Amino acid sequence: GQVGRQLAIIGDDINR
Amino acid sequence: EDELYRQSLEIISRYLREQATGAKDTKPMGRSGATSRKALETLRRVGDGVQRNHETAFQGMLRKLDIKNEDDVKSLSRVMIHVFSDGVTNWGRIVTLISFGAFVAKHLKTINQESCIEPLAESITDVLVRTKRDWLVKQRGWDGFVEFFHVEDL
Repeated sequence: GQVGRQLAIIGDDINR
Repeated sequence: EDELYRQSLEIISRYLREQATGAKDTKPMGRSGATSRKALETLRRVGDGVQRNHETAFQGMLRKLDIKNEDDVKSLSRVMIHVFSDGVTNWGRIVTLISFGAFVAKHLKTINQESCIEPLAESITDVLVRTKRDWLVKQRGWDGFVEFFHVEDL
């Protein structure tokens, strides 16, 4: 996948 | 000049350098060094966990980006821009970028690209401070980072 999107998804998880 | 840049760079560089070299930099911090120490401490706790919990994806993203020289670090600034392209900014995304930075910086050292860690830390700082300054300032900068990830007591 696109790394940015992937990173955002991880980031949104870490944000929790 | 920009203190936020300076402080962000200090924190991100230290984490990246420290993660890549395995050596904690004993040199005191610059200004907002209390904040930066705690930011770095926070970065270690949260960042290290991000790399552990998302190591497979980080490896995949690293293999995909194929970061092997200073130029490739630009490709990472692009990706970090892409992170924020949906308009959402939060500390989880920010720390994840820094965490991935540390992950990349580790890999960078295994390939005599230690020279690229400073550009790496720079590009991460630049993306954050250049494009998310308003959000950063609104979140009280690295104090907001420390507070956001502060582990509360009962």
